[PDB]
Order: sequence, then C-alpha cells, then structure tokens
Amino acid sequence: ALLNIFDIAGSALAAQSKRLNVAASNLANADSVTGPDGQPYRAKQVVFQVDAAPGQATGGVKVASVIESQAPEKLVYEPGNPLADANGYVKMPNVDVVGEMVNTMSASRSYQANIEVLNTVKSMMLKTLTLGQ
Amino acid sequence: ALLNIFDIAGSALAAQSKRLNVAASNLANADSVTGPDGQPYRAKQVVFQVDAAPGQATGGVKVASVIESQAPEKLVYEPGNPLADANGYVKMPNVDVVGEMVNTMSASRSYQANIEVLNTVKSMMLKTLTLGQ
Amino acid sequence: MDHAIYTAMGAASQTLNQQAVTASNLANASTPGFRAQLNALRAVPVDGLSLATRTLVTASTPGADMTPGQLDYTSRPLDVALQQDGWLVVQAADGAEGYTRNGNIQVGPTGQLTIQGHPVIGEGGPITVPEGSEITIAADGTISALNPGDPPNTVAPVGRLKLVKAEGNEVQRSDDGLFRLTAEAQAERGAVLAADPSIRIMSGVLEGSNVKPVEAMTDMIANARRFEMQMKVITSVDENEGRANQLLSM
Amino acid sequence: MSGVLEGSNVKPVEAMTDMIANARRFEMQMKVITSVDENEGRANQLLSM
Amino acid sequence: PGGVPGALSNQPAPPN
Amino acid sequence: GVPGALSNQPAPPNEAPIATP
Amino acid sequence: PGGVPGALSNQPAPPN
Amino acid sequence: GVPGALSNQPAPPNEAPIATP
Amino acid sequence: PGGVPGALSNQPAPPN
Amino acid sequence: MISSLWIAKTGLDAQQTNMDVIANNLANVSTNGFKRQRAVFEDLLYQTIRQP
Repeated sequence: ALLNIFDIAGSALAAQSKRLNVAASNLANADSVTGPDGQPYRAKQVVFQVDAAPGQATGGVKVASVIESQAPEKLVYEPGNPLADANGYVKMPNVDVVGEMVNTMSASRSYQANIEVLNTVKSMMLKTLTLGQ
Repeated sequence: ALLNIFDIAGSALAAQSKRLNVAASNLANADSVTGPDGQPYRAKQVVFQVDAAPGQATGGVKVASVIESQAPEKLVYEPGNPLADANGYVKMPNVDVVGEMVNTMSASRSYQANIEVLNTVKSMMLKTLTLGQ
Repeated sequence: MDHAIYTAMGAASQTLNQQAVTASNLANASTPGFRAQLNALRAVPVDGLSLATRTLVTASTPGADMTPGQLDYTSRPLDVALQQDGWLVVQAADGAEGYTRNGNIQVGPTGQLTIQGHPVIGEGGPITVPEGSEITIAADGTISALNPGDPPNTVAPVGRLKLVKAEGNEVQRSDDGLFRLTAEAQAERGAVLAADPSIRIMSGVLEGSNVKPVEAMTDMIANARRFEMQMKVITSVDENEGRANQLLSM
Repeated sequence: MSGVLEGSNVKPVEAMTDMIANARRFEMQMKVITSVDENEGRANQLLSM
Repeated sequence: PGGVPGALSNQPAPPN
Repeated sequence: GVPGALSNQPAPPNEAPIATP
Repeated sequence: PGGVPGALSNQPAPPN
Repeated sequence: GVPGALSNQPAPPNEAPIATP
Repeated sequence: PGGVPGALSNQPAPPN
Repeated sequence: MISSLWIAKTGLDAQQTNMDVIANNLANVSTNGFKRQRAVFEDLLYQTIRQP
C-alpha cells in the first residue's frame, strides 16, 4: 500500500480527520431536540487503536468504531413537547462544548504534525534516490 | 542519541512543557477545597537545574523535582465544613493567579524560542552536510 | 499534543458544571422547603512515572446546605414549618420512606394528606383524615379534625405526624429531590428513623428556600474568571504546539 | 368574552436567551470553519515534489 | 488496548 | 530512569482516583 | 545551585 | 470491508432522510 | 452524473 | 441549552409566572368573593453524574 511511514502517517491523517469530523458534528448538533427516529442526538466519539497485525507493536492509528456516549442525557422540563415522557421531560444531547472545541483544536494540531512528518519523509526519500549521484 | 544543541534544546522544551503543565494545574485547581485524602491542594512548582553532566556548567535545563509550596495555606471561615479544624478554619490553596498567568506566558515564549533555536541548528547542520558541494 | 490542554479543558468544563449547579440553585430561590446544593472543586493528581506534574480538577457536590430558610407567615392551618435539624416523613415515589421540609400539606377529596403529591407518613403509615374536615396541627404534630356542621366540641385527635431528626452528614438527596439516609448513617440508625419526641413544628408558617444570594453571585463571578483563565492556557498550548510542529520539518 | 382583546404570546425571556445562544453557537461554527481552512493548506502543500 | 481518544477518557470517573 | 531515556520495563498503569479508599 | 523558576523566586521575601 | 482497501463492487449510494421513512 | 456543487447539495432537502 | 442557559431560563420563567399570579391577585382586589392565588414551585429531577 503506502510503503511504510507513508501508510502510518496516512492512517494517522485519516483517523484525525474522522475525529475532527465527529467533533464538528457534535458541536453543530449541541441543541438538537430530535432525530429522524424521534430519538435525541447522542454525542459521538471515535475509538483510536494501533494497527500492527504483522508481528509488530507499532503500526499507526485506526478508528475501530464510532460509539455514542453513555453520560446521562440532559433532561429539560417541557410538558407540551410531543417527545416528552410521562413526567414531561425531554432528553437533550450530552455534548460537552468546551470538550469538543478542545478536540477540534487538538485534532488540527496533530493532523498538522502528521502532515509535517509525511512531507519530511518524502523529502528524505527524494534525496535517497540520488545516492552516489 | 541526541547530539549537542539537539539535546540542549530538547531538554529545554521538555522542562518548559513541565513548567507550563504545573502552571496549568495550579491555575485550574486554584479553588479546590480538598484533595483525595482530605488534605488541601498546595500549589506546586518546578525546580530548574543545569544538566551539566559532570564538568560543563554549559547544558540544558532539567527539572530536578516538583516541589510543593510551603507558604501557609489561606484560611477561610466555615464551621459547617467537615474539613474545618477545631477553630472552624478551612485551608484553601495559596495560588497567585497573576503569577500563574505570567508563568504560562513565560513558558510559552521560552518554548517558542528554543523551538526556533532547534530549527536554526537543524538547518545549519543540514547545510553542513553539503560541505564542498 | 501537550496534554496540558486536557487539564485546562477539564478545568473549564467542570466550571460549567459548577455554573449549572449554581443556576439550578438560583432557579429554586422560591421553592418551598428547598435545600441548596453545595458545590466544590476537588483536585485529583494523576499517578504514574516521572514528575507528578499533572493534577486534574473535578467538581463535587458534598451534600446540601441544612441551614433553615425564611419563614413566611401564611394564615393557613395546614402549612407547617419544622424546627431546625428536623424533617417530615413522606412515602417516596417507589413506595419507600423519604424526608422533606416542605410543609405544604394538602387534603384530597378522599381525605388523605399529601405533600407534593407524596402521601404523608403518620405515626402508623399514611394519614387519612375524615373527608372534608377542618384540620389543625399541634406543636408536636398531633392532628385535630373538626367535622363541618358538628359543634366545635367534636374536635378530637386523629393522627400524629412523624417528625425525625437528621443532620446534614447523614442524609443524601435522591434523584427526585427527597432526602434519604446515607449508607453509613442507615447502618447505625437502622432502616427507618424513629420519631423524635423533642421536635417542634409551627402551624401557619411555610419554610422557604435557603439559597444565599451573595454566595451565588460571588460563585458566578469566580466561575467566569476561572473559565477565562483556563481559556487563556487552552490558547497558549495551541500556539505552542502549532510552532513546535515545525521541528518535524526538514 | 366581549370587550377585551387578545394580544400576542411572544415570550421575551425565551427570545433573548435563544438569540444569545444563537450568537454564541455561530461563533463556534466560524471557529471550526477557520480551523478546517487552515488545516487544508498544509495538506495541499504535501503534494509538492 | 485503546478507547475514546479525548474528553471521555481524560475525565475522572468512579471505578468499576 | 531519567525522563526521556530508555528503560527495560513498561511504565506502571496510569490511574487518577476521584476519592481514595 | 538553582531553585524554583519563575513565580516563587521573583518576589521580595523575608531574609532566611 | 476494511476502509481504505479496494473492492470489486461499487459503494452503495448514501442517503440522509430528514424524517424516519 | 453530477449536480450543483457545494452549498446546495450538502444541505438537507425535502424528499422528492 | 448549555445546561446553564436552560437552568436559568427555567428560573426566569418561574419568576415570571409568580409575577403573573401576583398581578392577577392584585387586579382582582375589588371583586366579590375572590380567593387569592398562591404559586407553588418544585425542583425537577436532579441528574447524577457520578456516584459518591
């Protein structure tokens, strides 16, 4: 596939892009009352883990799955809402706004670091081809 | 292994990062009332020393240890607090918020300066590699 | 990244949690018989190798405030207020026994006494009053019922309200707002609290909420300043990393 | 009931709170947009050589 | 071997 | 060992207790 | 040799 | 279907329906 | 084939 | 809805409702056989984030 460091850094870039996408989706839908099924929007989170199957300890990053948070959803009192339960409570997303903002910034920073890694590896591989003129 | 200025600037970056982390910890828990064992949160500081190795007072910085400020903890009046002493006084952290902000700014600028030093030395030795073209 | 951002971020999020607790306390500034929630930050130090430099912060609600609130004089014989350190006993939502301070006792058409819709617990199980009868509550909880039409000589006791004594360190606010005995306190005092004969109630006065306004104001000011501080660091770390990523170049 | 007129039922507290939330939600969206735009530049520079 | 990379793994939680 | 060096054994697990037992 | 860097070593202190 | 791999069959068309049906 | 690129396509629309 | 702009909005609405009750009581002073209203408030379900 992508040689070696190429594959590692590309996997890292894809994973961090997925994480930033999840953070942006959480930030956008912080005030959503419902979804298509009538269920509240639950904050999504990616799961990062290494991928070093052929007998290695280090192989990069891959996103195993996207999981919805189990933190208790926020209950707001609204008896006129069609989605209200028997007690008149409506469930609202458990998004942590500051957490998602910090996630956006950190994902951008590590994405940029991996960009710098891949660019440097390319440079070094470009010089290698001139070994002994 | 890291060679010369690379070692020096790496040590400086690591110690400035430690200083900023300690400052952030002090500034975050400037209002914490209790620790996990019931003792108050005493402000932490870093201790800087000169790597030196054995005979070279010309090295980077190294954080010898994280000390805990022995300045007397602030006392507030709360006889209903379980943590109050026999006189009804609860201990509160001795964090100086302005000092922590200034320390964060200082660790930041010093970190940036050492990054610039490292980049310049890296470029210098990369150009040294082509001596005699 | 430098995980220093994950410390200031936690400090900024727990500040919003504290603000949500304080705003909830302020919303209930008129709730009859309300016990304000106490909020406190606690520092947890991350254990492991190397300079113990990271100490995160996590909010904490150490029980509630048991200081008695205002006593409003409403000339109603059913609204009662308790002596300090006292509690009324009602039947909880799940058929259990819970404690409260709201003395707004109401009489249903069938004659059963209720508080906030929960049945009131009398010396022997819920209290049922003769239908459509005037009720007077004594200082020690005795209930006198006058049947309309019959002369005032008919006034006779019916049942006694269960009044218990519990401090702040023994009770915990359940999810429905009703206080219940904590585990350690329950293990020593038994499952059900025995009525204290020394407790005195006052009829015709309703206890308000004990939400102190000056402490709330000061807490909101401090929370805003702390959030802005943590936000400064969150910006310092960002720029520092942005620049540090350049070393990876060439 | 004759002799009285029914006005509007717009709640001012709800509207003011909603406007504040809207403004302070947009700003965050504008921050994320700026972050993605800044990110794409490097990635584009990766295509050199 | 891994978990949620961010807010949901860098906040204190009660034990299991 | 000193921070940033190489060791022969893994670092111990990292845990932050909210309340000590 | 050295000491606390920054706040605790840049304020006037009583002799000791 | 590992992401980033190559498959003979084309990807199914994605859809974002606002209500349920 | 293809349609309007950008804002108009990446916006939820009534089913039709 | 940051959980602090909703909680305070709820309190504002409760105080407005209490003021409406008070204004109704004051406007109906001159009526015959009018029984005054009194507003009663209760806190909703408290959410538990982490057990003691």
